Amino acid sequence: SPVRFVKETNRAKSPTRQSPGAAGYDLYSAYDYTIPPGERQLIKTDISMSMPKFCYGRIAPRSGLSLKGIDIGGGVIDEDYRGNIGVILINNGKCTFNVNTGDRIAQLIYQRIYYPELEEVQSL
Amino acid sequence: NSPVRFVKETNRAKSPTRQSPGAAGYDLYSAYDYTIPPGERQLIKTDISMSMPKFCYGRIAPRSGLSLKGIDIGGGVIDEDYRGNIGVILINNGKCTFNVNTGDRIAQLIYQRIYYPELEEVQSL
Amino acid sequence: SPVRFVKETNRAKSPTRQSPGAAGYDLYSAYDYTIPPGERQLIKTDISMSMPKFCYGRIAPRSGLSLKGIDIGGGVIDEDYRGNIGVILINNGKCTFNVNTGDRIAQLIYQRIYYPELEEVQSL
Ligand SMILES: O=c1ccn([C@H]2C[C@H](O)[C@@H](COP(=O)(O)OP(=O)(O)O)O2)c(=O)[nH]1
Ligand SMILES: O=c1ccn([C@H]2C[C@H](O)[C@@H](COP(=O)(O)OP(=O)(O)O)O2)c(=O)[nH]1
Ligand SMILES: O=c1ccn([C@H]2C[C@H](O)[C@@H](COP(=O)(O)OP(=O)(O)O)O2)c(=O)[nH]1
Ligand SMILES: [Cl-]
Ligand SMILES: [Mg+2]
Repeated sequence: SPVRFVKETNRAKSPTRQSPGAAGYDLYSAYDYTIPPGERQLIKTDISMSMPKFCYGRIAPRSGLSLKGIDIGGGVIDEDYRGNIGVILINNGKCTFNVNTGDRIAQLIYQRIYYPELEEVQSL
Repeated sequence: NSPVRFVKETNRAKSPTRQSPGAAGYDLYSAYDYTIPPGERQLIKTDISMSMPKFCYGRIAPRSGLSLKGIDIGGGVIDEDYRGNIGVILINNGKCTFNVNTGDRIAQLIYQRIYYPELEEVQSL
Repeated sequence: SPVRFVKETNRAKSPTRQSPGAAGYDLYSAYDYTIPPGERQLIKTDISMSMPKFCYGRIAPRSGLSLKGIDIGGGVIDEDYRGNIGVILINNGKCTFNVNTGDRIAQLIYQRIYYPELEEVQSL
């Protein structure tokens, strides 16, 4: 029951998985960007996916980048999202951060979730 | 399986809603009026408490639109046994003042499935 | 499956849950640290684990610390990570943040995940 994906352009890199115990799948920039210190930038992957059921894709940080002051904004890829998967990279470092086409920028993690019906009660 | 029971602590609370059947989270709304200056954070009251589902926690997750504006989320771990008012730590990492009005959607609650394994201390792995 | 864990030094403290309904197992600093405002620090726990299957450990924030402007960077502990677990504390407060050996600094949540196959298609 694979996750089907589409490359919007030929600049997209098929998300990679390196080991059996990796949390997710590597995501790559499809374009060149420059992020000044204290600013953030939406990074296009040019990948779209028909996501698994009862799951969401978490855009989660890479460890090396996190140590360089690069943090992740937003990051909730809904199961019903069929659009371009974007990575919001936040530069909380002191220097400019460059993003080149084909650079690893994040990992996508398919996180199992629950969809309960909610009902209001008088007390818990 | 069974419904998640919640309580509106005041008439200002708004029921957490999922925008679509393929949406990850349930909308959380501000129950009060706030101003958040740049470089600051604010505990936003939802006035909602809930009896959380088993083997799960509620993640307070960011909205995409607010994240692009510089609004990030602090904390965010709503324990299964938490019975108090759910609060949202909104961080203003934008350049300008961020206004929060009553009824504004500020975050999304994701019911994330988890494990509670027993931990055993060994000498080698 | 029980999670097997190792203390690298006697400075390490066993991760525990504060209650039967707590999401996270508390993580503690095994050393003294000082984090300036607007800076981050990788914190050693001196704890290694054989992580459970179809899971990753999320380094998640403590709530009181988050109110003080202490955030978590990185924080993805892969299922096949067998090394020292490090917490990246980001001091987004206005004053210096002190970490003393033994201080509770984060919580580890064992988050259930999916490892699906990926297949490229022309259209979803
Ligand atoms: O970092 C992110 C966050 C979200 N999305 C996508 C997936 C998600 O399903 C959609 C959310 O868009 P929206 O309709 O603007 O929702 P919101 O109300 O959260 O802004 O955008 C991304 O690609 N990257
Ligand atoms: O952003 C947050 C973070 C936490 N909490 C609530 C839910 C959670 O179950 C409780 C945790 O409180 P604690 O265990 O007393 O604090 P700490 O995390 O510092 O141990 O506070 C919120 O409402 N919003
Ligand atoms: O806050 C963190 C983040 C990561 N790691 C560990 C666990 C993870 O499995 C490993 C990943 O390191 P990497 O793969 O070498 O770095 P990157 O993610 O940049 O490829 O480092 C930590 O201990 N703490
Ligand atoms: Cl998460
Ligand atoms: Mg606690």
